[PDB]
Amino acid sequence: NIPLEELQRNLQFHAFISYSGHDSFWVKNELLPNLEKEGMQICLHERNFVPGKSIVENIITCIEKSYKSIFVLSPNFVQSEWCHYELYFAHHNLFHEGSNSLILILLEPIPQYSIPSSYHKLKSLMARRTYLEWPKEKSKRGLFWANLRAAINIKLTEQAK
Repeated sequence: NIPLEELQRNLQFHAFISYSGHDSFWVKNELLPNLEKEGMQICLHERNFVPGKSIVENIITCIEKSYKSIFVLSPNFVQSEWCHYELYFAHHNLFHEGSNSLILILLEPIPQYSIPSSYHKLKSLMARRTYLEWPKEKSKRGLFWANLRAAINIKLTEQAK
């Protein structure tokens, strides 16, 4: 995968994984090992956190030090994790709509009723319909992982003009 060294900037991780503690068993047993077991460096604001910093600072710090950002979407993420971003993306611009920067993983479908109308950047991001979906068919996995590593190692888009 991407050789963090040979990269322009001095990034410390291939990706930052943002999830909800509720989805912990899957991240810890499915996502992380199928990613780390293959040489990648992931930041978890929990493991790679820093004492004496706000929650937002730890997050905004991992986004910066890692090539890509992965969001494990689910009702629990929307429920207990998305505010931080909706609030941030409000007075800041970091993840465009269509770029390569953000990877959205749809771990569990999210009913339209659990999405506070106030969550604009979330509905938007979702609108573009580009998230990877955790397959129900065990058979369709591996295809997910492939698309996932592909998503991480794909090259970032430029700044155009």
